[PDB]
Amino acid sequence: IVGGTASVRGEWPWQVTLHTTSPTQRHLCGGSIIGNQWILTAAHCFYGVESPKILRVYSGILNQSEIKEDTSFFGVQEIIIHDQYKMAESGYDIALLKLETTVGYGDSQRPICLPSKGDRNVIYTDCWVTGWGYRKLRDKIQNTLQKAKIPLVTNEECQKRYRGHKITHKMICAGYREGGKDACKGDSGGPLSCKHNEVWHLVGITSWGEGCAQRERPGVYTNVVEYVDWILEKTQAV
Ligand SMILES: COC(=O)Nc1ccc(-c2[nH]c([C@H](Cc3ccccc3)NC(=O)CCc3cc(Cl)ccc3-n3cnnn3)nc2Cl)cc1
Repeated sequence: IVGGTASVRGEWPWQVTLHTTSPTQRHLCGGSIIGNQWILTAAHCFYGVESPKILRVYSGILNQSEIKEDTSFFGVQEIIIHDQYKMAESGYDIALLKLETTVGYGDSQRPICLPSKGDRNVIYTDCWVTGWGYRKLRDKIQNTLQKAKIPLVTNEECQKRYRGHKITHKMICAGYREGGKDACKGDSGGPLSCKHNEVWHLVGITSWGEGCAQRERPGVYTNVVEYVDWILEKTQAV
């Protein structure tokens, strides 16, 4: 996160850190708890990931230093990538992790509500991007989960900012015209959380951008509302 500040423990209890074990253990991507055995994240995070056996999901984490070999985690039973996904820049940048065991909800780990189909017409004015990602293009993973409040940008305005790309309605953009606050390397797959009527909703999934927090380059997010039926298809399978 560029231009963000330290989160307070328990502030974003749906935020997870997805680690890879191969070749060595490290943070890979962000994710959000959406159900007791479900993590919603970005499809691009799994480039070259050949098995869910190398993945570890850590919930209830503020600082990466809380993670040692004796720290409990959730194993991943299955990686579900949207079957239309080719690359982040073309959309369908969404994946589900089905956990081997059930998350016990509490003040440190709980789910974020998915947006409602009716909420496609609501205007979100209180949106935040969170993660352990870089504070600039050449940096390192941060110990403390960072947060940054970012304004949502219309599809028309985002398309003007990305000439040569096709910004679809399955993407949602966020950023200040002057830059300064955005997601960066290591934040992808994490949430873009918006508060509306005292309830937080998972509005976006950190996906892609041209550099980090650059002037007139909003961050591009998977527009979660456009995938509610796909999420329910995969999570509510009979
Ligand atoms: C010790 O552990 C580590 O150092 N772990 C570590 C884990 C992941 C990364 C990392 N993550 C990303 C991954 C893409 C990816 C995933 C998984 C594997 C490989 C690539 N991108 C991101 O997190 C941010 C993409 C992005 C979104 C938005 Cl909304 C706005 C701007 C951008 N950026 C553009 N240019 N940079 N950031 N790029 C890098 Cl580099 C870097 C370091």
